[PDB]
Amino acid sequence: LRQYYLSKIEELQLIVNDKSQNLRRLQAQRNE
Amino acid sequence: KTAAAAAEHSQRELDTVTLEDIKEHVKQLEKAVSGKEPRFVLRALRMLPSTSRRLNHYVLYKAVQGFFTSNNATRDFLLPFLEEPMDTEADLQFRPRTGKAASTPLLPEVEAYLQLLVVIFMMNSKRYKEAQKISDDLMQKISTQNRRALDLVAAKCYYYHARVYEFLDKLDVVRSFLHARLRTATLRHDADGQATLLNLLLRNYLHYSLYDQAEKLVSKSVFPEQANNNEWARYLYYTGRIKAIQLEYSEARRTMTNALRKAPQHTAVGFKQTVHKLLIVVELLLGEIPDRLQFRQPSLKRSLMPYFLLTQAVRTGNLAKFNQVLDQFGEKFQADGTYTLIIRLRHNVIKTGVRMISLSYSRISLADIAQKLQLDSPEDAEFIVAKAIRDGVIEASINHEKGYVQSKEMIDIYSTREPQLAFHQRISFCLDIHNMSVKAMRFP
Amino acid sequence: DDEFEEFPAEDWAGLDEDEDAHVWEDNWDDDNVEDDFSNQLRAELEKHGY
Amino acid sequence: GIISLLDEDEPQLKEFALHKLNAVVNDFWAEISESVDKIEVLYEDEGFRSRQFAALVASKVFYHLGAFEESLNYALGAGDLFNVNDNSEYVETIIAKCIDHYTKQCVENADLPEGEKKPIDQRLEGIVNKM
Amino acid sequence: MYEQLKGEWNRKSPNLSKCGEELGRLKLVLLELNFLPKLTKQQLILARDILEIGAQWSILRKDIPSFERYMAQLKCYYFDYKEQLPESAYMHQLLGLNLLFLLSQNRVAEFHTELERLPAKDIQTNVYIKHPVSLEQYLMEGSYNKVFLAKGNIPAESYTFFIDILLDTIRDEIAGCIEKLFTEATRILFKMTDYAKKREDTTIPSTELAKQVIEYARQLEMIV
Repeated sequence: LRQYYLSKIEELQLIVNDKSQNLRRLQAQRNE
Repeated sequence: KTAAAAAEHSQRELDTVTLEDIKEHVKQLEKAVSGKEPRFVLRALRMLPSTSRRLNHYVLYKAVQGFFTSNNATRDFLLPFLEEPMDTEADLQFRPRTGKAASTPLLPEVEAYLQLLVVIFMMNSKRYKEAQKISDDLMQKISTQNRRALDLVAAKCYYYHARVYEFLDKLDVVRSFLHARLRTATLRHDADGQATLLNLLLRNYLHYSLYDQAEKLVSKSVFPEQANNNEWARYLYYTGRIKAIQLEYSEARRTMTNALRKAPQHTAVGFKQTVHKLLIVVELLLGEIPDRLQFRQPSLKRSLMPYFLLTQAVRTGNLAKFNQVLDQFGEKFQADGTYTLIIRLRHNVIKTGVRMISLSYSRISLADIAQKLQLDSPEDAEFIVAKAIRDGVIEASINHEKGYVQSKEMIDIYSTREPQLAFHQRISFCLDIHNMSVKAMRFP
Repeated sequence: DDEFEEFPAEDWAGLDEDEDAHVWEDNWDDDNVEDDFSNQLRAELEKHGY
Repeated sequence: GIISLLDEDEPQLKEFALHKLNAVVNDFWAEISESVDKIEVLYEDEGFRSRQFAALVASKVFYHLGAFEESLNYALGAGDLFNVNDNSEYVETIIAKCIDHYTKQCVENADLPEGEKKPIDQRLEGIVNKM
Repeated sequence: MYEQLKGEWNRKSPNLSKCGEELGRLKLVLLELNFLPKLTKQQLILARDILEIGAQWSILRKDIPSFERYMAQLKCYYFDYKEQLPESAYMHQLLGLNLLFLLSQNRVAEFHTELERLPAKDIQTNVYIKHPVSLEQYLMEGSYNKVFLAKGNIPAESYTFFIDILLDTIRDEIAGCIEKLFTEATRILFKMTDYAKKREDTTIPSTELAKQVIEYARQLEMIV
């Protein structure tokens, strides 16, 4: 199921990173 | 000959610089893969034209042998297809990859980068057969994997492949791959691949004048707003041309001016010329005098001089001058791509005059207007003014009882309830810019 | 930074001897068909004198 | 460009036209989408003998357009046409969406398994078992 | 090949009276020879010629929608689904009728769309497109009378099957007239009286403005 199972993993990996650096931005100004 | 030695030294310097730069982009690709940050790949694409031509075929072969030290199936299949170079004793040992680096297979990103570099090289070489074959191999290599990072360079790869195929006039052949790859990108939501693919899909119809098909593909398709400035400019140009040929003019002119403003200020001399030319024809057709500032620009002077003549003739409203200008410049007009709209102008000339009269006066006797617009009949004048009101060019109600042509009234909505609506768009745009700015702060 | 080789770059078409243009900056109404001004008032006046 | 031919009321004639169309559906989808009304009516006409092919064509058209829920529904109406089909991009996407749909339905049952179970179409189960 | 036999042309009120010598032409032969990509060059020879006369038939029978079910091929054929060789009717006595229909209804989009195909002989003229085109060039301005007068310039197939059908729209269009000539009626049309039979401001928008302003505030104070 490399066509699909890999399809979902990327579909929920690239997006989830955007919620990684977003956490810093919310973390950055909080400390400031 | 000292000139030959100097040229060889220059080529060697260029090749060394190019190898260093290629290593730099490879490092950028590795960083982008490690950190899910395609900013470096966007930089590589941006600087891609700069590195179009600085090597030779033997330099490329040696570089590929040194780089793809990994037992890569792509290199293994491509090497036999490549023409075997004649036996040369000079073979420098280029092994930047040792131990872990050599053992690690070369990334498809780097492979595609080098392949497209060869594409550019033998492109300037005009090596169409091998270009096509290499593009097909690249297509299979991309299709084997489903990594988003690849599409970043794969988009320009498709672009160069399409550009090669255009020389061969094989657009009817490309269309299949173009449509399929657009469908795949859409199913994956690859912004840049989608942008370029939609652009070229449109370009096909534009050159082939399948305007109904183009309208379908533009209306039904969806263009993500995060696209690059260049692709946005292309999209706006093509959409403006399609609308203008489609007899819709206001939206076409608005879009064309927006694209022209978005277009690069100093680069793309010919393309800027074309966009200006289409916008000029559209404006003249919509009964508005263009900006005389452009027609004196040194960058866009002679490609328009016929159009300066055309606009002067239309403004003067001299039928003999219009006919003579057409008789003298029809061939150039065809070449540009504006003959249809100019044929429309050839009878729509009087609209600009009616607009100017209805804008300069406030109440004109119908006989006076007939004398003004050389119709030779009050009835003809009445019909024309009704036409002007209907098309939405003038806003005056014609009273066929006292020859009145009553224009608009006193202070309009633009000082009562218009300014608020005007400011709302500005405020929305400014807040949008701020929100994008804050949300694009930083990764670390 | 794009070459934007859409396809065409107009080749100057009828490149010929430079017309020298004019460094002055001119609006649209600059060039018209007219019979001067003094002659205008002259074809004017008469009758009661304009 | 062929819907004009498709407009005939001959059942066999229209089926022949549709089979001709499905070769170039993937490349003329842009315009064909303007012809969704006729295909939807034909599929709604249960009496038509080529309902399976009509369902396949309509599901393909919706797949190109992007309304994946409609595309899955038309695949389900098609039933056994694509069950044989296993290796292709369109079928891959369709099975992706249909498997996700079965996932969601099963999850809904798991969170609300106290009877009143949502009827899972036997076609869904058959396709899941094929996978 | 049901070759000819539809050689009724001459004058059978219904191209072939009954669809038997008419619709039967294709009926299912429609399927037979290739119509979706030298081949059936003879089918190509009767291309839609199988019904060119049938398209003419519809017009020869006030069958209007029909051409719509017809253009499909004559268009594909004259638009040249594939450059072939024998095209002697739509480059002349026909297509331009599609042009009529390209406005006949009232629409223009198409009128001006296809007008790129007629490659260049359009301005080069050919007795054909010329008039089908002259009409809009001589109508868009508003010169409505520019046509009625010598609208009889129909140097081609009837076309009358829409020339009036279109000349009809003008009436309704010119009828559009500062809605809301007393009894003299429009001299471009005037049947007598059968045409007489034919037929914020003051509230400042509170809710919408409140919505927009509150959205301003929402975006101003929102996700830190």
